Amino acid sequence: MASAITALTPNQVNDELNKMQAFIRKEAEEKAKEIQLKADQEYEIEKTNIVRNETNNIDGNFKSKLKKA
Repeated sequence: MASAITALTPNQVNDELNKMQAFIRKEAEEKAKEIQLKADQEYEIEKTNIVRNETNNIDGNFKSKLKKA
């Protein structure tokens, strides 16, 4: 694998990438989950809120108009 030299691949780079990658992995995953759960939660709650308010509004208007009529 053109790695016969074994001189351009010390241990410093190995460990460095190990921790570095690990840190970026957890940070990236955690951040993605936070933004994913936050956006999804806000999207579901917001959507339901609008749908609920709209349904109640139209239902109340038609119900009130019909009853009053």
